[PDB]
Amino acid sequence: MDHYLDIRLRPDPEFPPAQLMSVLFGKLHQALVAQGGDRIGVSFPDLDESRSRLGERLRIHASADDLRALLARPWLEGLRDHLQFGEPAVVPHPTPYRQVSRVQAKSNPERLRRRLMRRHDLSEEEARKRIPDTVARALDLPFVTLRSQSTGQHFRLFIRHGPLQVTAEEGGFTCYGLSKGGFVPWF
Amino acid sequence: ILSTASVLAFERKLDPSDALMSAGAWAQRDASQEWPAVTVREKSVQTVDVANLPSDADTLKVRFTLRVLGGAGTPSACNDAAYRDKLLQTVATYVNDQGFAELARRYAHNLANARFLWRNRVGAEAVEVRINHIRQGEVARAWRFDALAIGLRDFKADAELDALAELIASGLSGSGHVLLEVVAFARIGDGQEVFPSQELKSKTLYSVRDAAAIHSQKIGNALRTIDTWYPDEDGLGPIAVEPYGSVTSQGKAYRQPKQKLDFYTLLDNWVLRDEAPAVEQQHYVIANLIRGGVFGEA
Repeated sequence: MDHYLDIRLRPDPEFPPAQLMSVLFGKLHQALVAQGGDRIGVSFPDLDESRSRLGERLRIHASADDLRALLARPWLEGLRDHLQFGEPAVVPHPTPYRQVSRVQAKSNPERLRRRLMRRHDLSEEEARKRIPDTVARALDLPFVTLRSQSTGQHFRLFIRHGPLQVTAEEGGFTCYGLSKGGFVPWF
Repeated sequence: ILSTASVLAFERKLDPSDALMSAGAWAQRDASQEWPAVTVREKSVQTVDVANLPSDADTLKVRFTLRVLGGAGTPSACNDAAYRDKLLQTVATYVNDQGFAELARRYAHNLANARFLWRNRVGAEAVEVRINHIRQGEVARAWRFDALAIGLRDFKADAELDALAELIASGLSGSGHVLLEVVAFARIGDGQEVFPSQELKSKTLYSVRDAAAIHSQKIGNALRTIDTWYPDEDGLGPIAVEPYGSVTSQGKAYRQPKQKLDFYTLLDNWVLRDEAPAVEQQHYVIANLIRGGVFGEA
């Protein structure tokens, strides 16, 4: 993965950048599940860790031909007046690598209570004695707000950028463009 | 001395309607008069109002009507008759020097690209906007656009768009009755969430009679998003024509009164002391007069 393409969000009078970023993330997810493979990863070069913001850039890391496939596909149809596209160019070097992984938390105790009642045949009172309300963990992480298509639920997809590393390892990527082992260059 | 009048209440030209959104399937948009309406349904998470298409419907039909009135410089209330005559003379020299040909072209563009589809357009696969001129009831002239090939950012020439601009021009000049039925079909997907306007159980959605709807002033703000003559940095496109021309999403007020580019100082220079601005800023001033409002001091 030595090629990249910056999709920078234009400022828009009608939409905040996080809303357009989540819409672009869902469209990229649809393009990746239409594509297949595990070799296309994302990054967020304007990341602000202090306010947990993803910025206004989304950099798609892939090979050259995969980006040339994705730039012509209809996932960018309807988005081209909220985006500006660069070209698929080679990466600079030396660049440190980092991990772009999804971080999930047990943020609802009652879903865990329903799972415990399904897995141990207990009651609601045994569940509330077993799983109190101090288990609710709130993540201080940047996120995109996505709506699923198989189910109809709206969920927040928390993206955590890993610690910086000099040399990467081989690894694949999930269809959300995040890491299930893969690493991306960071610059 | 010809000071500014104490009251100036301009009526709203370009009256839109509440945009009723009904659902259905693509490739049968031509029989879309019996389409089922998008109903606002509750969901307990607190309880919130959500509005989705049915699971066999991928196309959101957002339909409204637009009355283009005319009489753009004449106020509905004005104290100083000398100021009223000077303002009508100023607007008349504007219209005779250069008619409603840039303003109406930009309003025709905001009808062409479905900017009135606010959030139902950002991930839409294909938007088609049908604009029907309705004179004496049936159809006078029918338009059909591809709202994605016509961009939100650029105002480019087209063959049908000049005819639509001439229609809105004749309506704004008083030279005819212009009533336009605007129907937009947004391919969103099967049962994807549509976004009607939002009233004020943490969230309520606007619904006229068991059918979701965008507010009329939201459609009017989308139609007025024509102002590209402001001091433009950062790559922000057209903004809505407002005095102290502001975007609440970005929190920034362009055309500040510290510069000489707000509507009020441009109007007080164009009318009182006859300092005619550039043609772009006077397009912006006449677009504010088409917007309406309460101008004048207290």
